[PDB]
Order: sequence, then structure tokens, then C-alpha cells
Amino acid sequence: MVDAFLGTWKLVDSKNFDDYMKSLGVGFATRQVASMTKPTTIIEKNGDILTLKTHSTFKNTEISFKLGVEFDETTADDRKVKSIVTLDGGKLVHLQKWDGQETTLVRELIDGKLILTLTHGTAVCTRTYEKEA
Ligand SMILES: CCCCCC(=O)O
Repeated sequence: MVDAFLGTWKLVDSKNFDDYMKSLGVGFATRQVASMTKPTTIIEKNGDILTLKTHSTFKNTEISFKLGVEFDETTADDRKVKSIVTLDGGKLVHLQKWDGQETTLVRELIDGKLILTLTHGTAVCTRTYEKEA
């Protein structure tokens, strides 16, 4: 199920992150810092509890969740959202809801790389992560 996602991942490419951040209403000064940042994502499991850490020189987040169980999340850009993470077609789909809006964060393994697709409104961002061993 989730075991191929587990580990430490480092960003190696990013397309259209600015467009996604603009769509969410992130201010120009935070978008500048975010365009140069190369986060590390750590995904860990303990039984049926996942933990997802995102580390960087700018901002750090951590969430723990069970698949298929809604949780409260405060995002890096300070949205208060209702979240759920599920396995769909082998992808890890994270849906965030707030104020009648949605965004999806979809993680898929392709050729040993982690591809993160971020959709909000018309904005689509693809991030590519490589595994640190
Ligand atoms: C608004 C949060 C963006 C997360 C982007 C990433 O994990 O690469």
C-alpha cells in the first residue's frame, strides 16, 4: 500500500509553483522565498499512523494522520483546512477543503521519483522529488 512512499525525498524540479501560490492568495514576498527553496519531505509510518514532514530554510510543517480519516490541518501558508488523505490507484491523494474551496495534492511514484501535482482553480503545479538514501 503506502510502503513505497516512505523515506526522505528532496526537491529536484518545480513547474508553475508561483501560479499555484498566486491562486491561493500567497503574497509576493513569500512567493519569492518559496521559488528558491528546495524542501525535504520525510514520510514515516507507525502502524496505521503516517507522519509527513516538510523541512526547508523558510518554513517547516508536520502532520500526522490515518488514511481515510478527516483531520484539521494548518498549512504552510496559514490556511485552516479540513483534510483527508487516501490511496487511489496507487497514488497518495491529499484533499484540503476550506471556505467552499478545495485543493488537491497528489503524489505518484514514476520511475522511482516522487511526482507531486498541486491543483487549485486553473493552476496546476508539478514538483519532482528524488529519494535520499
Ligand atoms: C502550500 C504548500 C505547498 C507544498 C509544496 C511541497 O511540498 O513541495
